Amino acid sequence: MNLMITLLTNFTLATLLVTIAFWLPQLNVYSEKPFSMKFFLVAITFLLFDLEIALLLPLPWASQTTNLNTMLTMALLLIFLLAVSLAYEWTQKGLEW
Amino acid sequence: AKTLLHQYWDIPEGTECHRKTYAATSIGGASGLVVSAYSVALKTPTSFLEGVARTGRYTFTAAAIGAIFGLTSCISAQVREKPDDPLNYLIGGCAGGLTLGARTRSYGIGAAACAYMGLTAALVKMGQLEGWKVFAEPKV
Amino acid sequence: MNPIILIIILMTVMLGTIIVMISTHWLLIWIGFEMNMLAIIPIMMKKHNPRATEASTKYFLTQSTASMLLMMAIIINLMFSGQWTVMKLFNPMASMLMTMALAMKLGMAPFHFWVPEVTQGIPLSSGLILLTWQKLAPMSVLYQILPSINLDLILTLSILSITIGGWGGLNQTQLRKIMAYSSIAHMGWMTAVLLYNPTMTLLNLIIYIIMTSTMFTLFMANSTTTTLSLSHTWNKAPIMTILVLITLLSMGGLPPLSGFMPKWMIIQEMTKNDSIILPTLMAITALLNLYFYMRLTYSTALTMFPSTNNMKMKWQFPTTKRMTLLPTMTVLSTMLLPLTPILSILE
Amino acid sequence: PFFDVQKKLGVDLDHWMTIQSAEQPHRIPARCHAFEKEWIECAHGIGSIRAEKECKIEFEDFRECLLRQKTMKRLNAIKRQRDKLIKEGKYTPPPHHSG
Amino acid sequence: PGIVELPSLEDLKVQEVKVSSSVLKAAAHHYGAQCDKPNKEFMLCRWEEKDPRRCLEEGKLVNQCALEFFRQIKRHCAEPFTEYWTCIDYSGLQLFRRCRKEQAQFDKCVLDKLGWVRPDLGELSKVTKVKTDRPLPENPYHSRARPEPNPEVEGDLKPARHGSRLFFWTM
Amino acid sequence: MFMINVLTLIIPILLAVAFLTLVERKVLGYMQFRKGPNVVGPYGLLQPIADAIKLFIKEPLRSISMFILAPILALTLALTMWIPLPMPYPLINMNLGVLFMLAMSSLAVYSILWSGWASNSKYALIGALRAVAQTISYEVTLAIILLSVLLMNGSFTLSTLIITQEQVWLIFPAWPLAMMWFISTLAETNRAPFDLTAGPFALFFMAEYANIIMMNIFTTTLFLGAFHNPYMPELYTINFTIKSLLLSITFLWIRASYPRFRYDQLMHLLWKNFLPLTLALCMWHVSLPILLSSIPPQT
Amino acid sequence: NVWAKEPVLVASFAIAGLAVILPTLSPYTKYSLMINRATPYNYPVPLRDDGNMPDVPSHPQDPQGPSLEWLKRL
Amino acid sequence: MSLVYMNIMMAFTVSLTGLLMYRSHLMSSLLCLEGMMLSLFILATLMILNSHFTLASMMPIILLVFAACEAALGLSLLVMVSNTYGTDYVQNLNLLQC
Amino acid sequence: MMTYIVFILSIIFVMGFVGFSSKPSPIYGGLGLIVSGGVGCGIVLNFGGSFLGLMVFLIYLGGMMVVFGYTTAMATEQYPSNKVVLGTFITGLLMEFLMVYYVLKDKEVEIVFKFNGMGDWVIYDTGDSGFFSEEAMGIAALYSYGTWLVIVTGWSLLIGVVVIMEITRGN
Amino acid sequence: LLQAEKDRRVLQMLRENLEEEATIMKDVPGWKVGESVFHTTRWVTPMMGELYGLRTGEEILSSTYGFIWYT
Repeated sequence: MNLMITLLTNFTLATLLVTIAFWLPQLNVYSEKPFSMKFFLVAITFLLFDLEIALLLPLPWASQTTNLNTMLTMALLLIFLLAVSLAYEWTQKGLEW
Repeated sequence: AKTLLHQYWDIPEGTECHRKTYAATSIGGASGLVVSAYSVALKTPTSFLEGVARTGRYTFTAAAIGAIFGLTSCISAQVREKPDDPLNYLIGGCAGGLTLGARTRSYGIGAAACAYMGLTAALVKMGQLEGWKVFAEPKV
Repeated sequence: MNPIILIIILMTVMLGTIIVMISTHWLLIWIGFEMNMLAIIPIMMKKHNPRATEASTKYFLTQSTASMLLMMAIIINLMFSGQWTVMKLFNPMASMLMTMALAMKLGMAPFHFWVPEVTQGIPLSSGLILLTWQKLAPMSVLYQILPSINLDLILTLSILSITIGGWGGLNQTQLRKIMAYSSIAHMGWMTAVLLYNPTMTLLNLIIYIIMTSTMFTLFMANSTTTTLSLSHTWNKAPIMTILVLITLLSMGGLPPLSGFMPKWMIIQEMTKNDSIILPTLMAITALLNLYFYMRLTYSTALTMFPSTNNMKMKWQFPTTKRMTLLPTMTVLSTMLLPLTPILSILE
Repeated sequence: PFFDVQKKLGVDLDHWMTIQSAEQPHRIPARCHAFEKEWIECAHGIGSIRAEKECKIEFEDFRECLLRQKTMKRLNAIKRQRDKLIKEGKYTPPPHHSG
Repeated sequence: PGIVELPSLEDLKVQEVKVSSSVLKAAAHHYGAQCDKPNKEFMLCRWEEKDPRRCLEEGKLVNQCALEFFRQIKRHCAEPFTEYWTCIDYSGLQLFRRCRKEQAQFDKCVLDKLGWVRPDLGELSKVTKVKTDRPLPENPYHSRARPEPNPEVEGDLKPARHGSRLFFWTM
Repeated sequence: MFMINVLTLIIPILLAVAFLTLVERKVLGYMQFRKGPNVVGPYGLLQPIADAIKLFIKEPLRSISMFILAPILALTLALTMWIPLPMPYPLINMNLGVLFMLAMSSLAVYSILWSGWASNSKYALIGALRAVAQTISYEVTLAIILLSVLLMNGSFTLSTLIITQEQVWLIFPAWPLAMMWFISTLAETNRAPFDLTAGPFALFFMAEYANIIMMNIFTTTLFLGAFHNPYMPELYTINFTIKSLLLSITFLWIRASYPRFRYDQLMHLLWKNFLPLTLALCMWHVSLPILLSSIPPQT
Repeated sequence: NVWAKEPVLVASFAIAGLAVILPTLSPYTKYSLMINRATPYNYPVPLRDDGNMPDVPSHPQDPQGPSLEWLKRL
Repeated sequence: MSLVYMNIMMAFTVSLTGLLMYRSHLMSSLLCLEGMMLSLFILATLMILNSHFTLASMMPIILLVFAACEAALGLSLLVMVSNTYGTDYVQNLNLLQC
Repeated sequence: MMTYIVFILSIIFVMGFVGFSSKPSPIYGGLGLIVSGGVGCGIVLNFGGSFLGLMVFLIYLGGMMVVFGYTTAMATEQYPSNKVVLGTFITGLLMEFLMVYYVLKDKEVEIVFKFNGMGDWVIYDTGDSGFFSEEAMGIAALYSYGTWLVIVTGWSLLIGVVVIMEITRGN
Repeated sequence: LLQAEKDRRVLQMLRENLEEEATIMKDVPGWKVGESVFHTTRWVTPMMGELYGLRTGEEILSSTYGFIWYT
């Protein structure tokens, strides 16, 4: 709850900074007066590589176990599949401009 | 639903009159709520007031079916006094069908409603009298 | 697309349904359903019209919410007695949600609103593969989880599926909606037995799959989607007429023909219980869903509709189509009356 | 169906994700380990319906180990009796900060 | 339902080893070295019967061996043992590789004045046999008997009696 | 005392970012032939202070809830993102903190997209959408490279990292991985050569440069530094601060020199040059400890 | 050849191929297996004496059981 | 029954009704599907963490990465729908009439 | 600021789910779902929760709402309220307040269950010697045990990539 | 040693709790005083409400939720 106290203090002080930015000047003086496809490919590309990152990233917590051969095997299989997806969109001229 | 149909069959046949009609109006109001829910959720009647009108009309007709069915059920059971025939409830289902034809204002269609609702009421009383297991045994 | 890419995607449909078949775990079953969805999307929209776009949209929304409701049922099952084994559940509510999720998954009459709409605006290969494998996948799960189901759900969905698949179609002339309504009716027949003896359900599944393959192969004999095209198939070739005749009449369920065998044996192992009102209701509606079959027959197989020239132009050219396996499946799916004791092949 | 390539090749590719009480990697237990061991050893060569009939006691014991339902029921009852007697004022409680 | 068995404070009163974290952590190798020969009796008690309210005697025994151990280290060398654990104390989570000089000083202390060669790696490992007085009991899981055996349907098979015994298709 | 810790963190962020602005302006000035600024007060300190004041008294004008909600998220990230940074004794001993770095960088991407939506249907919002796309194309590279540089460190705890950096620096076992990661820090700070891109401009500007100081402090901790000697942590604090300062001056110094990319050249370069090289260096870092028999002590 | 065309690709496939193949040559994977197996986490359980084993040393000081000595000797 | 589970399942049901009834767009429907996904994730995560169900702790992360790629598929489909029109309304989908 | 902090964060969690399942404009819905994901992360980290909850927070908040708001901003407009939206919010708020009423003022709440609504520190461990986590060796499986599962997972994701490019105009 | 301390302490909590339950429910119908709700009379591990009941806030916060958000 200590970090909740930190989040609360930072949020409240930042809101006070925003209200100093807005409601400070008391001198109320004079009030006066299409999308593309290739944007969308980048987001889903990021999304699927992020999902395979989520699959990869608990690797170093796993490094203390006995079945080292299967670990190294499926780890190389995961990075290889990720690079195969990248090479697939690379050779099928997908993310090009 | 289940508890109030069990209330209806708990009322003997037998003469515990117009509680039978209360239970039958409750059954008809439930069935009218079912079919009215389908008819308002599958149509968009444009607008909400007309939807409430269609639901009230459907529930009123179905409760009228149940009411007049239970009334002539009690009338057969008190006048002719044969408690365990399918014939009285054949007459009862015909009465419910003819009053449905009255509330929809169609005559030959009301006669068809008489025929089919009387045969279904005869089936219900007849199979319940002999004892025919609903929906399943479910054993083998 | 590429042919190698289609090899890979159909391989993944095979792999997804096999993972549904093979695991004793729940997560792999849900992954198999999801991979089935993900790989069956690009088989639809194989052409480039917005018809297939809206069909794929409807299919994705219904398919996705069915998978999510299934995962809800599994997590409720582990809120109660906790293991990931595919056996009897431990909640009426979880089994209730699970049968409803599988009912949205395959298509019952409360949930059948997406099936004709997705099967119309798609090419025929997509419709064939979705019908065969999407009715093949959940029946394995139902076969495994059967001893924990309240009979009111399966019974109500089965009765309602048979009667709505009967009553729909009598206004309909598009052949894909006709075949989808027939799919709803046969899935109701496949469902109504499962709490009594599931061997009949998987046998009816085999028979219906072979019949559907023969049906859509004879609809792929040439590019036809309406009945008047079938009248042109009458005047361009005589053998397609009698083959469509016999396959339609086997979908009808007549005793000297193979499609009667799933009906009658279901009636038998139904009525070795005291169920009589249910067979007579199901069989009167099985009389009902033969009328659209019979008006298709009366249209383009035994009456002779007037045709149009340039069929004269079409007479010069051979039928250079490919058939996956047409005649084998046809005569195996029609003349299979005296092999009724191949019931026991299924154990 | 229920196909058994799972048993024909004989690979435990799925028989570790399955229940509790299997071989956890660092050999740590679950919360109701012995209850699962007793209920499974009650229900091994058992035909799945007499499993309901004749493994009732340990299955209910496992369920009330997992959810801990009646224990929370009894705890709520004791707390509400505590509330009504502190409303009464008898023995302003020496459970807290004393034995 | 069934009543419980809670042995009261009649047996639940032994004076605790009320020393703190860092001193107990820095005294650990000699604590496991000389004593903690009979605490494996306690641990074997605990794993052979997983019902504490049973092993109270050997819990008392390991408590008094720990108390005697600290008495023996208090009367003899060292007083710079106190220097050693206050050296290791304030280093956050206690890396044993921080304080080494006074580790050597305490080593020479204990070896010259009393002995106790420090247990090397991996001597606080290596699964160990020990004896008790009681034999290990059956079903510490208070388990009932087996529910039922399955009557094994076995024996050689006859051919099909009168075929399928369906409506027809005989033989 | 804990709120006093919070105040001693987030009161020098204002002075830190403002004096960072004077430092970068003076440094760019001496990179060119400029003494800018020195006239306005003693060596230009009151000029950033009073200029921040003037920026607070600008009186601007104007969807309003969205326009509220974007810079508040940006600056609360700028506040709440110096928590586990282990200037010797960190504020919160998080068991994992690097994944918290990644999550709050994604929250900064939220901030940029909310500002772009609040910009009210402009060719600027199309450009801000492109900036959101380029900013989101980097957390793949940063997470995977960060994963590899913690792989030689066992745990996510970052105190284990300050243990690992005692013998030699971690810049020597992974220098090209570190080079790619530093280019990704240039990338995440959304400054030169990686550009382009209303109010409150002081708060948004504050968020960007506190994000810069965070990335430089995290760079300095991740790859090099000094030894944590207890009962005098200020020595480590001084040496860490000097190295982080030199790295931040180098960071602005590399910004002082090169023209900015093309957007499609930026994407082309990112994917087709960093991303296979990340995967190859990362699989080599996976197979490295099994071929040196040195897996770190995951406790 | 392709060394001027996409050189970062060539270096990537080179370090990838050595990262795949290179675990086949090692005097150290057995050392990795011994380290990662012989680190105790849980409690080393006791057991009943009367199996009459010429192993399982009754004293933790006693080196009659299988242990490690190559650790301190690197 | 660990009363946080009560209103988690309640909010699940409300998320499911949000997936079902919707009147203007489809992205909001897909977003409520994502919220339902979050509900399943949270419920399974709290259960497996309560039970010390340490061996099969794969369930919440694998559940969310799979239903994540499901949502990605839904995004691509809605982009194709919005690209063959100007908008993404529930309306202008009434073609292929029944 | 009491015992029921997990319960209060659960209440705010249900508030956020009602906030976007009251059918607002979809970018407001994305805002409410960001709120919901943050407070669900708070709930799971209250159960500790150290690894998996803040883990998939990256994937859920760090990977999904950004793409949803991306596509929502670029595709359609709704460029400048209705009684149905605020009425759904009224009904959700009323059912939430009714649940608060029946929890806090009664014994138990049963829709079709048995919820004992009280201090949910139960259930919890009695401080065992875990020394890593549950989540640590938990997700530090999938590699010594997960042969089949991560293979079919990565295979499904590769098929997901090729499906996406096909739909968005393969090749 | 710590294990034996933990065992003595949890038995002490159970003994205190059952004595105070015997007082606090002295005139209620039903309520057998020592109900193991589980039929199998064995050792079962308590669930921190069986241990840390009747404490009102402080020590239950430091015990149930102490490690979970310490620092």
